Amino acid sequence: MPRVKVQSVETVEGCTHEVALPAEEDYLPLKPRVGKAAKEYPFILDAFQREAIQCVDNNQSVLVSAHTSAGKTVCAEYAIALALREKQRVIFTSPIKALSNQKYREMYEEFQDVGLMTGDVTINPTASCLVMTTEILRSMLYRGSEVMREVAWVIFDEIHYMRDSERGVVWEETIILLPDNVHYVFLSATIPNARQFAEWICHLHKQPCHVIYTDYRPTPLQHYIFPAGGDGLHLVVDENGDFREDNFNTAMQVLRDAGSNVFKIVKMIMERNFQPVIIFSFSKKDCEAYALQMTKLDFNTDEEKKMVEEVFSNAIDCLSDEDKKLPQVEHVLPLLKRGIGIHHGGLLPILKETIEILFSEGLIKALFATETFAMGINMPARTVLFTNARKFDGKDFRWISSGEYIQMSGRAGRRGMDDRGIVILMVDEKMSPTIGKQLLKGSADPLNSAFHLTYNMVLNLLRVEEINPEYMLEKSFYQFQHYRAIPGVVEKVKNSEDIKSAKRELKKARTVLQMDELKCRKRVLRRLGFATSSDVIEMKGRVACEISSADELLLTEMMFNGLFNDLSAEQATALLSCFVFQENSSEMPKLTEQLAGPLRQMQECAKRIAKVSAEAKLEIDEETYLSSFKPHLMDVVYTWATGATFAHICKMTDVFEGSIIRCMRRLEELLRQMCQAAKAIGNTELENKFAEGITKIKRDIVFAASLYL
Amino acid sequence: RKTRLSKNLLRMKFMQRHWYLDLPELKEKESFIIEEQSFLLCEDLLYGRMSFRGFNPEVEKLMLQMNA
Amino acid sequence: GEEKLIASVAGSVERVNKLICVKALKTRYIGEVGDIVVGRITEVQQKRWKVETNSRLDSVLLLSSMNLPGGELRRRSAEDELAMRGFLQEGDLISAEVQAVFSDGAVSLHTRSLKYGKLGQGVLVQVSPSLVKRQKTHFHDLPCGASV
RNA sequence: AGCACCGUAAAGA
Repeated sequence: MPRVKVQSVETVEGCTHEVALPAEEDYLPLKPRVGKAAKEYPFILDAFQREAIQCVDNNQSVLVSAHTSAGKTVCAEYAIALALREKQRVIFTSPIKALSNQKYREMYEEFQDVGLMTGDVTINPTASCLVMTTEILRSMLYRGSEVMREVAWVIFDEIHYMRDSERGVVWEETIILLPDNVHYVFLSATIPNARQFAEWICHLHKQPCHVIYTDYRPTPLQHYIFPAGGDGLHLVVDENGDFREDNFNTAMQVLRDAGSNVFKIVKMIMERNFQPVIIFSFSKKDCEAYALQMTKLDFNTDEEKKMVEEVFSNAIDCLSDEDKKLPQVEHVLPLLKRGIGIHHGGLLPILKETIEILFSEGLIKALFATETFAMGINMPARTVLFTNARKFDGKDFRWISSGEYIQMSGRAGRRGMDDRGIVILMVDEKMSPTIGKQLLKGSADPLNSAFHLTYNMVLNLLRVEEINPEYMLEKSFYQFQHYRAIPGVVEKVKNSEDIKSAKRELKKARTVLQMDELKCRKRVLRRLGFATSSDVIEMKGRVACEISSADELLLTEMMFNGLFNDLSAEQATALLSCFVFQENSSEMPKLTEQLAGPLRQMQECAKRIAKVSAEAKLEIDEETYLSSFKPHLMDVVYTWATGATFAHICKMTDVFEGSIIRCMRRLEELLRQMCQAAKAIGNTELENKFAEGITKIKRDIVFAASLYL
Repeated sequence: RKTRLSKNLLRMKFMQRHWYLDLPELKEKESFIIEEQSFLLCEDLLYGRMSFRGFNPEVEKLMLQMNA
Repeated sequence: GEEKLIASVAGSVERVNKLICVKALKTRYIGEVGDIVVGRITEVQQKRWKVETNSRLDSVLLLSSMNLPGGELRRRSAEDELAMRGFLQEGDLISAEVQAVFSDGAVSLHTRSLKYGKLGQGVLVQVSPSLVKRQKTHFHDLPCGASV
């Protein structure tokens, strides 16, 4: 099992500091700085931040788990400047793209030496500081680019975003790939399993690591409830954390007695002077309809309106004269005039950045935004309101999780301006003290990993000689997290000192999990030509590895069965839209033969893959796998590639626009990848075809600039 | 309250859119003949790129422009 | 030619699902993307090293690629540009793995870890590249008392 | 929470 030694340090109230180090290395604490500071700060740094800096000075990696708005970005700048002082290079991994653009604008303002990498652009890559997403870094770690041998500092933001299922593999794998001679920083939110994370980093790098944790916060919050029609806010918990359910009981009584509302609530808020306000509604139509309802009011002067018109024009002048004449643009601009805004993943990113900036200023007070602001921005406010607790994630129509509740509550509280923040929650259902308590005051949810094996990983790992997947599995978090749950039956056996479990869990204490899936993936890869006996790669593998943006087995089969070799330029774009798009729509479209036929051959290849997967018993289903590929935008993309108008496009489908934009950007990325694949095998007509498709897509707005850039 | 914008916003791009010497021998003197190698000062010349009744009307407006 | 697929080289034909290729019996090493490789240096250009494999061009090891003494990784400067010679002499040997293949055919190679890099004294042989089975773990350490 | 489906009672012409 992983031997590891964890320790605490004697510090003052305000935070807690704890180290994790190899089980056979004694502890000599940090030492003060030597000479000038890398970056002097106007104000005084908390014990939290100064401990982080003292750690970063002595060249030791760190974990920092503290609520947002606690100057958690300071350690990052200190590390960046320290690296640019010693000629080193540094890297800054922000998964989101817009958050990355913001961080780049900031770091460029400050240091003048930075470089951005992202799916859409690339800037000053010869920079001692590289801001970019994480998957880029994954591809680098694979292909050992010219950076890993130069960069000494990594810094992660939103590791808690690793708790997901579809991308929690990236951070883990990236970490496993980094070299022992690296140092880096983790910038998380409140998580109680920090000790396990640190022990993992240590046993994984044989390196010592630090941990900082604190519930500290500069702007304490006050939580209230509103029941339907109660016309009165009832306190539950106070700044001091004193939870008084007396008012909560009264509120529940009002609920029981109850058997154009949020308008009333905002009217209350404004008469109270609680502006500005954030509104978390877990949908899109709700936000838009609330805005329509509340259009009547006005929370701005006329000069502010003129100024918003000025900035709006200076922003949307980068477009054509027609994309301007777009219904969202027009039907929104007055809402912005009036001081209320809306933001959800169904808009044009231009208006999205516009609104984010305006809110940073204050030209809009009430903002209907569902979960975007919750994670990837620093634009706090004075008060926040939860339209409702329920939501949708994955499959379940679950209640709200304390983790997300807190990720949003952290928004309220503007340092300096606001002496405190006002949280409010709307309720329309019986909710006994247990659920309400464990929701409001309950602690965060632990950081569990997903670590689902994937094709791309296996293939890109077959390329290499020094690294194998089994290593990955034995180094992951899903495994290191299965050594504190082991003592259970092991302790039962120690008592027994029944014996079947003894033998088994003794031969399964330091062993591997999730192996069967690995062997089955290998079997598939063999049957389909993506590998061979002796577990070595084959050409199909070196063609698929170039692909990461979609299901690559099926793409390579489509190639090596001769589909794109007979079609036109756009038809290929459409058959790829069949893959990037993953949302459902109301009405499946009607498609012409010339454009549908190919999809039938696609589905036949898919059915073959499904049978070959079922032979190895991957617990997979055929109808789902086959129907996970939505052609609902084939005609959309065809007409777009014919050189048409976005307005002549947003109509054909009862789907929002932002989803189309994501589709098309992923499609262009996939086209670059497929061009490289054809470049690999040896064909040229096909790669020219795909490049021509790309040249057909990018016209006006799907690939516009980021106002933050 | 407030009336004007901010700076961090106002920085973005979509918004912004020896010595001397007196030689009595050669103080107030000037060259009387200068060596040139250009046939333009020498002689007047039209604009190279031209066109006759239709080819590339852009060159026709250039002709109208530079030839006067 | 004239709507007809015509061979170009002497060997056995291989028909993957729909791809028709040929597998000659003697060639010079074409560049793959993860294949390890051993190379004898030929030149030392201001920016990089030029290496000789049994390839149709002059393989390239960029100064950014070569690992540094121990783990002293900060960045590459002119001082490294001048140690570029005193460490990796012209004529020496490197055991690397490919990094990428350019459109002109050349192969840019690097050194992922410390198991790679420069080689000791040992001995060497030059055979044809079509006489080593494509498999894993080219680095063997045999019980006989040596390694290969 | 919502959207859709089915049945049910009632009113007018």
